[PDB]
Amino acid sequence: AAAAAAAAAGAAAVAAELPFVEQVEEVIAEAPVRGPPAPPPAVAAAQRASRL
Amino acid sequence: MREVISIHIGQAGIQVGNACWELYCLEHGIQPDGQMPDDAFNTFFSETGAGKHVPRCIFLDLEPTVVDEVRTGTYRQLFHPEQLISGKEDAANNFARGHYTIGKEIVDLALDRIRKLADNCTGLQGFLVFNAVGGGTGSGLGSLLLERLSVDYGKKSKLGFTVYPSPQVSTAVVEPYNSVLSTHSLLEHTDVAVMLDNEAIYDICRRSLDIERPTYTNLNRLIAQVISSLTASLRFDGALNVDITEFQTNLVPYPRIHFMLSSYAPIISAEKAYHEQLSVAEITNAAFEPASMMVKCDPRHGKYMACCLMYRGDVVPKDVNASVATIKTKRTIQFVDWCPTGFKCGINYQPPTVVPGGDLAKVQRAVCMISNSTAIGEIFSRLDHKFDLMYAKRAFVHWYVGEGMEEGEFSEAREDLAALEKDFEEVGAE
Amino acid sequence: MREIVHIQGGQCGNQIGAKFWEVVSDEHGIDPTGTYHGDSDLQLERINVYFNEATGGRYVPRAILMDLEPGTMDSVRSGPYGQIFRPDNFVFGQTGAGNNWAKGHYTEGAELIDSVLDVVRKEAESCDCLQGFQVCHSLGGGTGSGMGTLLISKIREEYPDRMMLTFSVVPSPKVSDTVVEPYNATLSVHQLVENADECMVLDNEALYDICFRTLKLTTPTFGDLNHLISAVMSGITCCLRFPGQLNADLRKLAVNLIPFPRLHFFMVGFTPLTSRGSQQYRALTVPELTQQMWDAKNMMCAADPRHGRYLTASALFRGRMSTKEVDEQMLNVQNKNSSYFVEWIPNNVKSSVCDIPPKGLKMSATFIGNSTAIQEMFKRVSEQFTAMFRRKAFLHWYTGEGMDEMEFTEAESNMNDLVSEYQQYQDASAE
Amino acid sequence: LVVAGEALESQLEALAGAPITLAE
Amino acid sequence: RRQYGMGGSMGPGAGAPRTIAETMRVAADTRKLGKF
Ligand SMILES: Nc1nc2c(ncn2[C@@H]2O[C@H](COP(=O)(O)OP(=O)(O)OP(=O)(O)O)[C@@H](O)[C@H]2O)c(=O)[nH]1
Ligand SMILES: Nc1nc2c(ncn2[C@@H]2O[C@H](COP(=O)(O)OP(=O)(O)O)[C@@H](O)[C@H]2O)c(=O)[nH]1
Repeated sequence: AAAAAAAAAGAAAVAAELPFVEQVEEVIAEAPVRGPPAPPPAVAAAQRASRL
Repeated sequence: MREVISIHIGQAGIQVGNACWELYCLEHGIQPDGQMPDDAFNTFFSETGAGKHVPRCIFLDLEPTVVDEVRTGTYRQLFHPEQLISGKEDAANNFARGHYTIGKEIVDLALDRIRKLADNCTGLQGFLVFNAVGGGTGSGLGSLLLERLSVDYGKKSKLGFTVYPSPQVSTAVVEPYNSVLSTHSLLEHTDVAVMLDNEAIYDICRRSLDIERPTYTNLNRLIAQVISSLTASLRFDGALNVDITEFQTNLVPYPRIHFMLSSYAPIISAEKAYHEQLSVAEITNAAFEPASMMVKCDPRHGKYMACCLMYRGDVVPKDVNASVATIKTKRTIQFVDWCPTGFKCGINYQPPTVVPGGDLAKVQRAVCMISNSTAIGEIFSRLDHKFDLMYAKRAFVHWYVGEGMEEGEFSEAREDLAALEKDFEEVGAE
Repeated sequence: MREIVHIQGGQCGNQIGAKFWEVVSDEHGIDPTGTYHGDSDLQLERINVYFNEATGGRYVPRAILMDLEPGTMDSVRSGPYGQIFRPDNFVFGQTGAGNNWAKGHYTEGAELIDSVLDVVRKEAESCDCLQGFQVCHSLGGGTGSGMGTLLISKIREEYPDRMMLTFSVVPSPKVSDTVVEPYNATLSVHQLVENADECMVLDNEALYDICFRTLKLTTPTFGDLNHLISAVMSGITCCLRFPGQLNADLRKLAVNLIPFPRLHFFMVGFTPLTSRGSQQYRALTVPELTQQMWDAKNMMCAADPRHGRYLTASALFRGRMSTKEVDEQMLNVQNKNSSYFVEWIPNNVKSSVCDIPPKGLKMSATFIGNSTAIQEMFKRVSEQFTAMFRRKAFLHWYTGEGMDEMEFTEAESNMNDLVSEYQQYQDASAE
Repeated sequence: LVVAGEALESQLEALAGAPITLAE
Repeated sequence: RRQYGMGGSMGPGAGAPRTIAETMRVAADTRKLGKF
């Protein structure tokens, strides 16, 4: 629980750093099917290596 | 008894099928009208009430022009009118178009005719799918048909003679895209996939045939000769009979590693014919030469896993044994450590018939060498960056997205090809 | 059996389309009275792509001619091949748009557009399968550009999946024919970017240069330029009408040419263009066709390719040729001029081969280049449009036809966006 | 015939500016 | 009043601050209106 409280404090600090980061609550009838955002190519290569 | 169903999808599939069926008609004596003036045709042809022989083939295309060329040509009275299936709109080199939107009704009709053809066969060795990896009809529709056949038919051995993009020369721009997509599709659906490259066949025609201006008809004639040499043991008897089902058992060390180089020998014109010995040892060495391979891939880069030889004509088991022993003792040709034999020799007493008007000469001996080798991962490495270079900018991605595809599908295909690269490295490794 | 609906807009579009239909009738062996006289079977095999069967052996073009003045199509109907067209396909008003895009798109073309779409629907529904529509017209003209953009918008609304091909004669750089050419071009480019799937850019001054330098005519009238444009327009779709060793339909060309949806403008050219003097001295071979194809002077567009980089390039060859020859020639071109070809596309050539060359040429080739060079043309249109728009010159006519000022600014903003897109892909680096 | 937008940020400014003192 | 002033600071506090085709297609409307 102490570790969790420390994590929550760190999250509060990150929120203070970046004020009001947007989080999409839900989606209502997104007419064309939208996939997850594409990762940067280096991250894509790292994920590919992890899968391999 | 030994029936094999032939499918030809796309322009390239239909155009190589023209050569293949011309070759089979010339081999079995079947006139283009349909009938001939024992039972060696049963593998490819079923005889009807009039005595007319109809091929167990299906010409599938979303474009009407290519099929209408057959409907008008000399082979109009041979093929079945409903066997020639024509679409309305071409796939326009769009895998999504050929696999998701246009191809549905056409492939449903294709399965209908394929069921009708299969119900005409006592036995069924398997399927011979001839398409072009690198086009919407070839890639998308062929992949869909392979998926449907795997779902319903089940255990039938599906051999895909795929024509892949050449390394540097090419005629399409989205060719890496649909090639990677089709490769992902057929990595799990075909049983034995044979690689063919137009650039390599052009080089073969330029050097061996001395043709400074090779064309698609020439390429398809060589491909047809390769396929006929492959199937010769089904239709003609000979020492060391070879079978469609045992291509796998003698050739596919692991199911993923089922892509195969093909090389024909000899490739010599009439003028250069009867000028050299053309013995079994020499033609085997030529078949293992890098130039004779119909794929732009240096075999010296990788290590051979298995090599199946199909000899046609006056070949004796001593000659094949001595030639293969010399090849094994040869230092340049390198085999894997885990496959000490790695060789499947099979001879046929029927020499390869020569199509009139062609450039290949009448040779009493012929070799079709089909090799499973880890070197082929190198052309896959070419396509894997030809893909990702455009995929970084997502060039032509909207064209594929419009007909019901997703960025995830491209990513999954490219990731599967990367896994295939890893697989090739591992199997080459000890 | 993949039909194409042809549409002609304005005086320039009507003249070009008339020359085009004369050329296509010549290719299909159709006399001006409509009877087939080709004595040649592949001509009638796919004649339905452009023509319809009448009661007799007559064939009627599937063409719809539009105008706001009667003189242009009076001349068209009285021309050598005027009798083929159905007179019901001549949809025209009484008062012409005074080179006013606003008049041709909002005031006068709007009443006529109902009849235009009625005829379009009548012609399209008779088609078994519809490849799409091709509209020939000129940017920089009132009735042509205005009604063409309006009709393209309407047909895009009606048939979203069907192909749209446009042949627009962009105003020439150095000499301007009408004063309000920059306004009309800016307004029409805005519509073509959004609606037209594939667009061909043509320039009268570039045509004059090519016909005076390669063809070396002394007094090329508009008929000769229209003949060049018609040759390109026929060659772009010959793969539909004739069997091909490696055939390619309009959608295949669009897929292999357009990397990104809004970059659908192309510069085109036809080969082999030979002067009558050197017809014997030239060698009609695939390498020669490719060399003349990739020359900057052969481009029918004012922008020269050297300043830009080729995003993609399709080459539709016609004739009995070696596909190895063709492919090797284009690969050699790309390797030699790699500086002029975009790096992040491994192969920049879409090669198509048709087995039936045009009458008179053993081999021929039409070239369609998507290159960043057209950036400078859009830039010049920007420089003229902004120059006039600063002082509102000639703007009150478009204002008085019921058009907001902000429509102009939106049009030029989109056209500048296209400019910067071309620049960004020209200088875009791999990885 | 104009339709116009009133920015609510002005109302936030009004809220942030208050006399208070003895009045509040 | 302090809390309301904090909110008023936040308002303009937030107001003050892929493929290239998408990158410019997302901002085309802004460019058009601003250029008008
Ligand atoms: N070796 C060989 N390859 C061919 C031949 N004809 C076509 N191809 C290849 O096939 C590819 C395209 O084939 P297809 O996809 O069937 O073309 P299509 O019939 O118009 O169908 P889509 O292009 O998918 O719409 C090209 O890249 C060619 O390289 C041929 O006769 N021989
Ligand atoms: N190639 C060609 N271009 C033409 C012809 N007639 C006119 N043009 C060009 O078309 C441009 C626009 O004219 P146009 O749109 O037809 O005027 P409108 O009919 O009143 O809209 C002019 O700048 C001319 O240079 C022709 O017969 N051939």
